[PDB]
Amino acid sequence: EVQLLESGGGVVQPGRSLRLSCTASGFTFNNYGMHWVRQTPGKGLEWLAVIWFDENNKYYADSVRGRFTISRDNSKNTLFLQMNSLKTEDTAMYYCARDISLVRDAFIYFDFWGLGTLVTVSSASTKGPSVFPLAPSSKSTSGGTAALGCLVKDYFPEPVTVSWNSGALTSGVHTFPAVLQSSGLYSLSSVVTVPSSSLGTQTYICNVNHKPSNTKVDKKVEPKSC
Amino acid sequence: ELTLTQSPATLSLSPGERATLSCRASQSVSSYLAWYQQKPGQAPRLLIYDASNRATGIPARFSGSGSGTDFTLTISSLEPEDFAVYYCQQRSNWITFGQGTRLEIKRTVAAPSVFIFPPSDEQLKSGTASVVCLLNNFYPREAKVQWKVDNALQSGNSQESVTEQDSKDSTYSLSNTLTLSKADYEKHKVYACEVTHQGLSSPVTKSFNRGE
Amino acid sequence: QLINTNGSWHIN
Ligand SMILES: [Cl-]
Ligand SMILES: [Cl-]
Repeated sequence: EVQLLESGGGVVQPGRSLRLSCTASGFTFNNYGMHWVRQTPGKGLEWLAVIWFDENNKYYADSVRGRFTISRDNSKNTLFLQMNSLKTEDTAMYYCARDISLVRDAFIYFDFWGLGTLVTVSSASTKGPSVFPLAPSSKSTSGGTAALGCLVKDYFPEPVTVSWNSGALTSGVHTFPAVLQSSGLYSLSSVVTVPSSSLGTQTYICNVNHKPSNTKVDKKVEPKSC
Repeated sequence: ELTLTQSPATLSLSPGERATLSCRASQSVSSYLAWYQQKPGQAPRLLIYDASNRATGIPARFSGSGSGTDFTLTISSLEPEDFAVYYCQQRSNWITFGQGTRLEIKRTVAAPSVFIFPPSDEQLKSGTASVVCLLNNFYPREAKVQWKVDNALQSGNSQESVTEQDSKDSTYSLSNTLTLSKADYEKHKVYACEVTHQGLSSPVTKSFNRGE
Repeated sequence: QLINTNGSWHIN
């Protein structure tokens, strides 16, 4: 089976360096050109570098030339990307990708992609979230549906996970993509809709886990008097 | 420097229907074009290369055509596993990608249920106030949120994100947070979220009065 | 050997 397993990703401060690795298996690595390509929500997919059959046969995008170096170690079936002089804007998902490599007379297309690894370039320090209630409205429609949730605020880095009632409550739950605040910390919300008639009786607890800071919080969300 | 523009930005269809996606190059790229599929959380998958050649393991329902500046990806009859984002790529002049076309499941229009949440007493103890507007289970995806505090439009102090299309009901939801200093929050009374959407004949406004 | 000439890719 063809595989391209990446590693080396993580949080790095601006101006410092990271080296990404991609270990190939299930094909003859030596016979393929290889590429690095990154992706961000706002700028989309951006090709960065290619290395061909020979180690010295390389090309780069303007955006990374002189800072990033692509290399290969055929003896260990490994592709590398040395990333120097990192900037905030280098934050992205980084993919290693195999070139079709003249199979069927074609080249410079990406015929197999690894799962990718997230690089976060930031000066922020690791920090567990504060968890605040999004309390169900005291004017919830009688015999109708009410919304409640948790605001999981000011954590770094990603990710946090959120469940409701220890996983017992899944129907009607929406956990939103995190947003990066101007502070450099992330914030996320998770909400759920439930029968208004359940508010007086049923307990609703959002379970928040932020592994990077070893933070677990259980937050009970209930109607606010007023 | 050679740019690729994809259209439409979003394509809304049902299983069984034919999908037609377009890619236009700023200048000629001959037949030097490829198409990829990508689902959330997964890596891209090559579909077509050299404009019209189908890649390994790709079902016959996918095909590509075109040359020069105009190209097309066709999916003859949609399967549920086909809803995803589709990208084009050229290798005529270096390497560039299009901005992507979202292929989403069509369903009837549904106006959002709107909810507004005041900041918690707990958060206020910290010096900051977050006010949240939830737009729940709506379709189609496009929606607009406007924040007003005592009728002053707020700009630059809010952020939002949106869920992926729901597996069951094919709707989207959106969460928008307005962030203010505690001092600013305490100086005002009326907090309002105004929502615009295709399913609403006129904009809906949810609001609350601080301390009430 | 992959060659890039003014953006155009070729094998030599
Ligand atoms: Cl170069
Ligand atoms: Cl997260």
